[PDB]
Amino acid sequence: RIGYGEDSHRLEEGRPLYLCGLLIPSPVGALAHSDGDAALHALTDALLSAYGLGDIGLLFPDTDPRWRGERSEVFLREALRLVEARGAKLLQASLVLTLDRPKLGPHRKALVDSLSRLLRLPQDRIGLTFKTSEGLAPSHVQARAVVLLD
Amino acid sequence: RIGYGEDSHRLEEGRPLYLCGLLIPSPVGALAHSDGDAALHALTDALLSAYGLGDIGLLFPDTDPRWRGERSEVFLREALRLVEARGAKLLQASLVLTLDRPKLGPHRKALVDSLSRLLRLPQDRIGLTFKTSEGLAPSHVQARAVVLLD
Amino acid sequence: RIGYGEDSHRLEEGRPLYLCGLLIPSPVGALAHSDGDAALHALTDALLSAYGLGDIGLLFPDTDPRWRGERSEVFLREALRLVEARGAKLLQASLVLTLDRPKLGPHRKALVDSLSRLLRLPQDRIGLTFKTSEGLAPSHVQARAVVLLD
Repeated sequence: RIGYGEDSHRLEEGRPLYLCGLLIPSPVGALAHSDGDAALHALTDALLSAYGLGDIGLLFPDTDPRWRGERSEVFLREALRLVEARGAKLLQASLVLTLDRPKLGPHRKALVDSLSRLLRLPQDRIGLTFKTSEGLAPSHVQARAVVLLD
Repeated sequence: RIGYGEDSHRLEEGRPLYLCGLLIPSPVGALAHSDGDAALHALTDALLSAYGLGDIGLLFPDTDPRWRGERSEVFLREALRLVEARGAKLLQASLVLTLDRPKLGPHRKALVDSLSRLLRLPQDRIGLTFKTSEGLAPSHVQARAVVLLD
Repeated sequence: RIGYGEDSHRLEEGRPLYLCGLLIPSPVGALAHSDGDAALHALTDALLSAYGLGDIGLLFPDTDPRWRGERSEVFLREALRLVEARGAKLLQASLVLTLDRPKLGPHRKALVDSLSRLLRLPQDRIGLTFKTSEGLAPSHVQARAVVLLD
């Protein structure tokens, strides 16, 4: 099985930045009524998509008291739970984060370790890369993710 | 075998929106020489790409007189015709549709069914997720797709 | 094993365009401290991602005398070395190139031949499709790639 997910969030100055379940020091952060964790959102969508379960707007809306205000990791674990109940075993996750600031390189180890712990995958099965948009999207964080299961 | 494809079109008011082979209610439809069915196009390119066959610009360049107008379903099924002729069996398709308006929630089941129909795949092997552009691309519809075969 | 990678570079008028390791006659070329080869960069990242080796910003920075000034194909070959020393066997690459000008169609055979040579894959396992941004990104070249190994 395969899944593909994408997520993007406007960035505003002085908001906290969350990626891969972590708080990342940054002059900018997700402007939205989520934590705007683009990384986990794309990953979550990718998991749901692999089983035709819908997407995070459908399963985790802020109109539901279960899900409103929850950390994005909560959604991810939920999606993990759902596809495992259908037989899924997650084997690999590869994703790309695009944002003109801040620099994520110094946070590489922590981000990869977090995804490893939240996805329960070995580090060599976590494919994380960092890019800038070269000014094509200087006010947004974008994530695109592919997952492979059994 | 895997394939990856993308498509986008400018959106315009008073225009007809086709998505996944359906006519959808919106202020805007695609500004294209075709029906601008970004979902079907991305999927066609992903299929062609999985066998190195080219892309829709190549195989469907309108100048031929049996492409003018034609529905994008024609393109999709020809691509299906070609990979199966090369021994392929399509197993799964996972795509993301990006568009600020209109909202695709109310058309989700119909959209899946159609892809189920056209791709001759089971519901749980059609991974369709919907996203907004967050102001990055307010005037376009975007689709990106991955396919898995054999 | 699967890997997903992206790259995008600003296009400037008057600068040389390099795609898939080839010089492409064009009014625009990447404005980069590299050769701005979006195609090879996204492929390189996808390969590294498949083994969690990091990304080209990490492995091939211009801070490092061996990599500074080098053609992008040099990085791609090193990434192929790295994953093959981890036992990988590249099976397939599928990428999409997006740019508003120039037209890549007349160059398709050469670009595909370049990638089959560089990746050591037969042409039917090189999936290359060409798109414009429909005016969404008219000053950039964008590349997104999926790789499959073993």
